Amino acid sequence: GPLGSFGQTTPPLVDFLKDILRRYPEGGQMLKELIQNAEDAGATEVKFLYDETQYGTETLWSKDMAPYQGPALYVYNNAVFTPEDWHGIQEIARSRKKDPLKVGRFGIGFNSVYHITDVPCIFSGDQIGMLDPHQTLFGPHESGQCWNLKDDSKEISELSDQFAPFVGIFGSTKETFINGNFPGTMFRFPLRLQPSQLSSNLYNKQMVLELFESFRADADTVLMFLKSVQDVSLYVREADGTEKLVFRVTSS
Repeated sequence: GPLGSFGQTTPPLVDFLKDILRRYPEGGQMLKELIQNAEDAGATEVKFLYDETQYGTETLWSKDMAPYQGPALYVYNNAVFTPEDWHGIQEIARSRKKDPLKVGRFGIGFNSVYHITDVPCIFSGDQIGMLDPHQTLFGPHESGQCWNLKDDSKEISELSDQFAPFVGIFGSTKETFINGNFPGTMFRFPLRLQPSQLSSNLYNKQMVLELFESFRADADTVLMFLKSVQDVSLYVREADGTEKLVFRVTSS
């Protein structure tokens, strides 16, 4: 809820994601999964950035969006989502009859991001989507919501605070939204502030840095196993806007 996080029924989708979080219990595995996904997409670089920026809460989709306006782990890669990537990532789980839920078309690995966030966001090409497996934020039957930068330009304009986190990073600017296209893929994972039904993990700077540290430890081994991704970098943006490179690793 956080008031919904105890003494209620768990919806099936949340229960399925809880199963995945048990099977993939480490933070360090989430970073590898996102790198593998970039490899599959044929990206050549991946960047991770912990951003302490707190955004405004005045022009949001709803008042319930306020908890997702604060510090976030972002991920960048230089590939662009296909229509099949978008259809897949929105399929958090499959019910192929009315069976247990199964992994959807985008694979198991993305779901590790629920360790850190309840509302992962994706911005690639002409589209932004937010996923909501708890099904509270958009509709009782909706597990996500997308906006097209062309078709929904006016809505995106009205919701200035909602979309502010998607400009000013990885080369995104106001011109990106005028033009209608971000030539890459950006993920934003707002860090959880209070427990949800999905997890009680509340990450802070220290804990994210400890993740960055464990990646550093295995970085050369990770790159040995990739053929498309040849550069991985980690950054921090501090709350006053100061930006620092933490680590870079390259491969041949």
